[PDB]
Amino acid sequence: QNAGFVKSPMSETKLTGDAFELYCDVVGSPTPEIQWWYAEVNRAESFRQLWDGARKRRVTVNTAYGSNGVSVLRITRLTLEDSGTYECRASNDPKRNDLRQNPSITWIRAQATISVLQKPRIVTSEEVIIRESLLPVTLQCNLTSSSHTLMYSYWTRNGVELTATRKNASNMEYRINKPRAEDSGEYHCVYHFVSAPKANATIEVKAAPDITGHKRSENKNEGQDAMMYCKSVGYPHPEWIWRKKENGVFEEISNSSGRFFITNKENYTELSIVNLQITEDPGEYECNATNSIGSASVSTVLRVRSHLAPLWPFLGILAEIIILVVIIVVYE
Amino acid sequence: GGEFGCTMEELRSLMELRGTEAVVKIKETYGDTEAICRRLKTSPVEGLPGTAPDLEKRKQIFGQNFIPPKKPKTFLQLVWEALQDVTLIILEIAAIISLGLSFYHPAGWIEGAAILLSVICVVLVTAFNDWSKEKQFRGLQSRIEQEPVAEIVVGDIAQIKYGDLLPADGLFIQGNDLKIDESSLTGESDQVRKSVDKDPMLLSGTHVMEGSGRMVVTAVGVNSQTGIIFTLLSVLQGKLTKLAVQIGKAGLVMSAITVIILVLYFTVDTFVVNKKPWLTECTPVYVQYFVKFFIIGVTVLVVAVPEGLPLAVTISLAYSVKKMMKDNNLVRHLDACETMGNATAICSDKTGTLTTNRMTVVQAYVGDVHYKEIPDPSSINAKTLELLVNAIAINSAYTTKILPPEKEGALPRQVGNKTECGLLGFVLDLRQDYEPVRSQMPEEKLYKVYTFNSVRKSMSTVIKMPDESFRMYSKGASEIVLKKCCKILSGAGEARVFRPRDRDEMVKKVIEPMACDGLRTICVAYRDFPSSPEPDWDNENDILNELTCICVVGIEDPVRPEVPEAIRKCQRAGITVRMVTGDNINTARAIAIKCGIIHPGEDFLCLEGKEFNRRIRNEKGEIEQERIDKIWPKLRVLARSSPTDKHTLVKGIIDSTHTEQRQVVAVTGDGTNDGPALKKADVGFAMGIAGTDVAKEASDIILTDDNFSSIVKAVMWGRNVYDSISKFLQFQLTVNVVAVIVAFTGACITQDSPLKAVQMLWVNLIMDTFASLALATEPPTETLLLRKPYGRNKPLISRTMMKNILGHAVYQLTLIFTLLFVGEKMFQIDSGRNAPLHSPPSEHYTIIFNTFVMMQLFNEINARKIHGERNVFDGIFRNPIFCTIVLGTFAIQIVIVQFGGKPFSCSPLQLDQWMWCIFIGLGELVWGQVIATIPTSRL
Ligand SMILES: *[C@@H]1O[C@H](CO)[C@@H](O)[C@H](O)[C@H]1NC(C)=O
Ligand SMILES: *[C@@H]1O[C@H](CO)[C@@H](O)[C@H](O)[C@H]1NC(C)=O
Ligand SMILES: *[C@@H]1O[C@H](CO)[C@@H](O)[C@H](O)[C@H]1NC(C)=O
Ligand SMILES: *[C@@H]1O[C@H](CO)[C@@H](O)[C@H](O)[C@H]1NC(C)=O
Ligand SMILES: *[C@@H]1O[C@H](CO)[C@@H](O)[C@H](O)[C@H]1NC(C)=O
Ligand SMILES: *[C@@H]1O[C@H](CO)[C@@H](O)[C@H](O)[C@H]1NC(C)=O
Ligand SMILES: [Ca+2]
Repeated sequence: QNAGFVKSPMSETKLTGDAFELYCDVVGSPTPEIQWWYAEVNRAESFRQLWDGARKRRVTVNTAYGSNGVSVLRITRLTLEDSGTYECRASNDPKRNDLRQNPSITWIRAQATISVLQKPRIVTSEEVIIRESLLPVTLQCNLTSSSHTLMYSYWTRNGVELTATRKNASNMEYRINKPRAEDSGEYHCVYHFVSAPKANATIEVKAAPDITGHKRSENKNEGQDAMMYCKSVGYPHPEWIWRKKENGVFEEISNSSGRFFITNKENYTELSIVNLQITEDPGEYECNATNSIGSASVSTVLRVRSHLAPLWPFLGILAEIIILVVIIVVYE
Repeated sequence: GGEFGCTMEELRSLMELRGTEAVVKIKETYGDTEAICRRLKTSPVEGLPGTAPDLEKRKQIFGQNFIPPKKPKTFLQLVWEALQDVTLIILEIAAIISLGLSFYHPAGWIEGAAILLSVICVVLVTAFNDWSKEKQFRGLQSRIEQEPVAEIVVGDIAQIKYGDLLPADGLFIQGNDLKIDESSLTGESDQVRKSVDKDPMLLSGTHVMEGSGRMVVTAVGVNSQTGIIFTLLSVLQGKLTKLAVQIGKAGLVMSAITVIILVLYFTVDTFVVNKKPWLTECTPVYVQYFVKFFIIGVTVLVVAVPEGLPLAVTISLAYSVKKMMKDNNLVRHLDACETMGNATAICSDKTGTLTTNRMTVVQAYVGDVHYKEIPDPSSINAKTLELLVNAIAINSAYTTKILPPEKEGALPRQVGNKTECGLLGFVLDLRQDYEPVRSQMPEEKLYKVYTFNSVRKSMSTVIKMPDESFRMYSKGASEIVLKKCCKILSGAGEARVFRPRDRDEMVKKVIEPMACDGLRTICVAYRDFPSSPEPDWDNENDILNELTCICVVGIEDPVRPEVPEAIRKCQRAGITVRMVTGDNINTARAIAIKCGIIHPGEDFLCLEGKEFNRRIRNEKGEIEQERIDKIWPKLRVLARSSPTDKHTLVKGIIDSTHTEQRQVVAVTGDGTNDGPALKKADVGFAMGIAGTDVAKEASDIILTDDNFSSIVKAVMWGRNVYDSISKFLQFQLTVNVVAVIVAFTGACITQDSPLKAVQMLWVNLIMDTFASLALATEPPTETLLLRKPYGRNKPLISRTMMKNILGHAVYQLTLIFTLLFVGEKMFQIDSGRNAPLHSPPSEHYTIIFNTFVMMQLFNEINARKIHGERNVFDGIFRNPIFCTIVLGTFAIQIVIVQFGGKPFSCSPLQLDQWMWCIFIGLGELVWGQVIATIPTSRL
């Protein structure tokens, strides 16, 4: 069939100090030797052959020979010299190897233009360690070099946009009046532009781990599951380690019988036991959480209930009934 | 007018004018009484024969007989008036303030709803209870109909009907010596005669005793002047109110102390030690703390208030009267029901109470020969037998004719004249029938009619024998007419002349021993007169003396078989019973000895009445109240006594101060003259089927069977009421001493009551609304008749109720305190002490609440025996309300502990803890068994 475009890459309007890719995919019949034609931005008449390795490996072309001609261009270290037009052409001429011929060979037009504007530069405030001090903390970031009409900006924490952080704000400020460990996290100031990719940058706020919630105690009948957990907040997120009290000191716990399940996440540490035995399982456990700053701890106590519990009070009731009826009949 | 010439208003205005002013109306306007009948479309002979179709045509003015007098009671109104009690307004005020705080809390509201129950469940029980009791009283008093044969008959003319309050009015048509009593009508006890023309008018509200005449009915209803007159218009309660007020006062003091301690401790902890400056956003937490403390104080007050004590008395009394309506005792005044429990003496009557009144003749002295047994028809000479039969038949009235016992084999019907049935029976006892000769004898020369004079008391018949031989016959008291005799029949039909030698010890040997046997002796008299000429029936001097005695018969009415046991049981219960007969002293002593009242060989006082009058009256003829005080405590039998003397006797007993304990007396009476006698006693018993309405209306208890044993059945119930209240009281006090001393002490240490507010309201609901219904309706046992009467001077809280209360409060306190302090280690469960505000309900503060409620439930059973009994389950199956209440409470307890959750601050419990709670509950009963092993005298 005739050369018809399948996936035509869009024109690139990228910036300096970046890297992007162009993806051309055309069905060939017969499949032609897929190469690329380069032209200046101001003149598309140029048809210079494009081969990987030129310009000190700043552009790489990879082509797959098969049923469908697929070509991928990777451009790195974008500068003002990377602006130009790239074309991928498919030829259906069976005698394509006769290169010494007229340019009347079958060709297609799939040009795409690439332009490069200035890279954005953001200067951000230094890293802050939240202590128990009550002084408010201000995070600052300044868009010192934008070549492009800014649309808006906002703060984000852990990928969540903070409320009421969207104004013009060519330089943007966020203040924490009462900084706590629950505030600490990976903050970002994302800059949304009209026709330019967003710039995010990073200000991490670190704090010692705090244990938010946990089960004060756990009780289960023997031969049954048991689940324990310890949420926490802080940043950067801490390492976890469980432990068990024994003979007055803390000691590491071992899988041993293969009944313990320890599931860890960013917060949260679920410890699960199966088929409890009153012999050794009852006691107290502890969920230590250690971060780069400090370590927080809290304890839980677990008791297992023997299945022969109701038997003793039943004997008590029978004893009471016997000692009552005996006295009543002896009275008469 | 037209078809009704004489309107109802005209006759009403005629009746309004009375006395001499009425004379002109009597003689003029409506002519005479026959003219009044002609205007009434009636006749002087028959009037209206009671034909139903003639109704609404002759008078058409008999609207109604005012059967429903007022009946101004409506259910909402009874609810409203019951709602006005002080305790109920206290609970309502508490609900209002609790809900008002809860709305301004920034669950919670639940408080109000819960306490609202303790209102509704009180106001609906008492109101409908009172309405039902009123309906019962209407249902039993309206059945009192004394007929004068219908409930209401108008336009008729009737003869005298003495012994009955006159329901109608109108001047008497014709008659003489008409005498009516207007004692309570106009305040004048003096009897006033009814003149033929001066004052012939008769009015309702008057009790007729004796007289003669005939009257016409001119009354309809309230339109009568008597209705117009009226249309113009408890020592236990005092002590219970005193106790209720004192308990409420103590509860108020305790609530004040608790709230003060709590707020003081909280503020001192928060500011003196912590030293936190107050901040504008810190007010609401302090608001929440203060609100919580105040709700705690309110509920501690509401628990301690006895809002169920008023209900117990009404429930007990309204159950007791209904059960008494089935025990041959009808009650019309609620005081008597409880008063009769303390009765310490009873004064009764021989006839109608201690005797069946089935009098028969047993012994007979005939033909100078004595027969103790029933005489044979041929044992005596036939001549004397036929002579006496003819004499007694011609002597007897025609009207008296044996109507076979109306039901027969169930209830006898000895016609009219009581003794006459005995004499008629003796006729058939001699194999001679009375009716043959009764019909045989015509109206002879009927001088007979001696009118049964008051002094003579002789039924006399003077007529000619079929052979035209005039003779006079007399039936009277043997001893008053014995000396009025000149001849006596013999065994061979000979009239042996009665001589003073015959009037000697022979007659006394004949009669007196039978009187000591208990037999009243009546003789037979007849004086002969010449056939020609006829005796002068004007010359009545010789006709009433020197007769001939045929025979003397001893006639007697046996004592009822059930009275000796009843009077023995009464003498066991400290109630001494006297006797006021009004008959011969010897006969009364004879019957009393075999009735068990008086035993031989012991010093006792029996008087004939004359010497009683001599001793009671002083020289001037008055009452000194001193000489009597040495007579009554040993007096048992008072014979030949007028009804006026019974009043003086009861006054002397009831007002005496010689004894330390006031004598509460209950005197029976059925005659027309005993009004003051019943009224001045503490409770008056009136006989139902054998009593005049004058006695019945001025009484408090009415006997249906006219039996003495029923009196005992009204002293077994009367005591029981008291016991009922007592046992209820016991239970409630225990709970108080264990609730308050827990909220005060607990909040003194842990800064929170171990039982929160909703739980305390549930405990109050049990102890103050369901305890009353469970313990107030306890049917009586027979043991209540084995203890002495109490009297007015006695504390409510007995000496054994204090022992039970303290003994069980010690156990409940020690167990709950041990639980609250070291129960996190015994059950191996998480502590709950010093919980923060808004904490989730724990599992250490549910065991305490559950053990507390279960301990109360298993102590409610132990509260039923107050005299030291050990078999606490004795008779528990005789009362279904009790078992239903206890099991319902237990089931609701389980459902609210298991499924309660946040509103009730209770968390679900496993099966191991429930059995421990019930184990402690049973331990309660075992401790109750132990505590009864301590004598109260040592303490
Ligand atoms: C802020 O306003 C300035 C001045 O018009 C403009 O240059 C810039 O792009 C705006 N930034 C926004 C709207 O985010
Ligand atoms: C950062 O931006 C703020 C807000 O406009 C400005 O005051 C400050 O001078 C800026 N800092 C730098 C280094 O540009
Ligand atoms: C901003 O973009 C960078 C691209 O490397 C990314 O790592 C970062 O997570 C982005 N910020 C947010 C808040 O997603
Ligand atoms: C213990 O062994 C079991 C079985 O493989 C496994 O599921 C469990 O995760 C192990 N324990 C830990 C702490 O990894
Ligand atoms: C950690 O805790 C927060 C607060 O509960 C929770 O919402 C969040 O999902 C957790 N975050 C991570 C990254 O696990
Ligand atoms: C948790 O583990 C760390 C490990 O370095 C230990 O030093 C620390 O004492 C533990 N935390 C607490 C609160 O004891
Ligand atoms: Ca109460």
